[PDB]
Amino acid sequence: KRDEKHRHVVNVVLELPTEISEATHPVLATMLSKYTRMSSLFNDKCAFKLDLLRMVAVSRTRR
Amino acid sequence: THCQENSETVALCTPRIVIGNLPDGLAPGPFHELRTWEIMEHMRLRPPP
Amino acid sequence: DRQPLNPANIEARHHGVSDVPRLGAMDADEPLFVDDYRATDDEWTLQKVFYLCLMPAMTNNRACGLGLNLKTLLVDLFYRPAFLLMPAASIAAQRQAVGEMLTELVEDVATDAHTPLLQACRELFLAVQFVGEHVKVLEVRAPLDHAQRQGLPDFISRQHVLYNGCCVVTAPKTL
Amino acid sequence: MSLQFIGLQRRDVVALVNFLRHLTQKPDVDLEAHPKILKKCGEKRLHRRTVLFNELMLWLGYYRELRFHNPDLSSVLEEFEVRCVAVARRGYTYPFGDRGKARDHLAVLDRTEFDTDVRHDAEIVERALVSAVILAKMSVRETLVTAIGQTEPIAFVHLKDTEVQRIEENLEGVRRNMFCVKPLDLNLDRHANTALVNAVNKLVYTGRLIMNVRRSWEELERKCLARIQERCKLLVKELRMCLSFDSNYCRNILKHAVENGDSADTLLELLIEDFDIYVDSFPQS
Repeated sequence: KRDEKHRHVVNVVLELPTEISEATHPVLATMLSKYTRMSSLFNDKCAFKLDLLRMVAVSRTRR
Repeated sequence: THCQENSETVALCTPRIVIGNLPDGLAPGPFHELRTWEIMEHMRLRPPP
Repeated sequence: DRQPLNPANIEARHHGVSDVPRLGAMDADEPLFVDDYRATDDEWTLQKVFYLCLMPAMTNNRACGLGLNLKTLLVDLFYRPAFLLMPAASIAAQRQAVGEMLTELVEDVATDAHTPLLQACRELFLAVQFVGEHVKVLEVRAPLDHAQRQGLPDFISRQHVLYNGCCVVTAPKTL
Repeated sequence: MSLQFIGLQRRDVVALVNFLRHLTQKPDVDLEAHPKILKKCGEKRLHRRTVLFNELMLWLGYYRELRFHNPDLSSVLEEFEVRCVAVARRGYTYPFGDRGKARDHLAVLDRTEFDTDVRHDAEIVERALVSAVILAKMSVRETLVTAIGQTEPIAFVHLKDTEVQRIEENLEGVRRNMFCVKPLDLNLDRHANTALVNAVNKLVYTGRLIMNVRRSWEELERKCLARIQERCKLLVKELRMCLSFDSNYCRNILKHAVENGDSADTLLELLIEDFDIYVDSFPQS
């Protein structure tokens, strides 16, 4: 299920608190479609964490 | 000097317009600077302001 | 590694791009993630002077090299909801809200009465946009010039360079 | 290989994809040689950012098609090796006006080994050609220009002009189309001359063909590289005013350089990978 895939993205591999929601975070709403296309790299939980961290970094620049 | 113009080698001559066109092994740096010390002393500016 | 590095297909990078494999393939001796060949000759000369003679003279040979374990430091230093949730149009509360180690890191070195601790830390997190890599020891096999190649034509010099590291004065007691 | 445009119809992407798939069997291989296909990309019909993205996608597909279609050289290089060996054999047992400079030029000509990378084959085949033409002009007993600094021109020695205009039309035709290689050996060379002249004419024809296909490949790839850097710099400039997540993300794609070939290849695969992400910043239709 794509909802099950996105729940496994937001709260299992990336481990977000439920305050950080999909419907409120638009960069995460774009990045779910990126994250669902890899069946690997689910053992290094910090990798996707740093990926979302630098993506919300590139969301809020001036340049 | 020797130069090349049209698939050949031809000599070329021209006057040194000033004294500065002497090469380094003819009139080096300290020679020119002592010469300017001479010009300063002749122009009553031996202490430069 | 001990294998020679022939092509331009080993070295590659993407930058400011959502790139999961280059964060996954850290601590690996294969890829050697490099940005772009920016070092030209005069900057290479200045770089060699600064890290060959200007540094060890003035420190009197007391520096060292370190590589921060950057992924764990960055996940324990910026994975906070004050960083993930950000608006783009009470000092004890925000010093609690930033962290427990970061609040003793940018408390005076970049914070004044004009901007608080929480404000400049957003701009500091804005540089995680361009993430580095981990530290790598690269050895440089290089023969000599065309002058003294004739004496011992089989000898190849071996240098040792640090990549994604830092020349350090003193041990980081917070890190 | 998927190549996605944005403000494009179905018939136009059909025309562009069977243009890029059928380029090697079309004469005059150049984009501006067939400029109706370039105006199908749609300048002045569309907005600026979208047509600039479409032009850069077309130039990326052109560069990938060029570097993949990969002009073959090994068979003509092998027969060029055996022709250098034949001219070396014919120059051993020949009497000259002077022995020393003939031996020197022949020493430059033989032991000629090409590197694996295609960049330095051109200067080595050029020094082989100038040595062969020096042996040609001295072996027919006529003067060469001995002025220091100017090299002697690579030209055929004592030919009938119908074969010369045959060489001009063949070499100009391969200045148009350079992927289908056709080594057309000079069977129209007259006999009863010196055999060294005949061997050096066939050698210098193959050398002219080699240096010219390398010249055409260099000028076309350099023109495409300059145009794609021009499109990337214009898109970075044009996208700079608007600000969003997708806009700055598409900016962070094209900050990579394009001066290397493999840099352009990773630019294309990255720009085709997350194409649905930044597509909101580009206006459609």
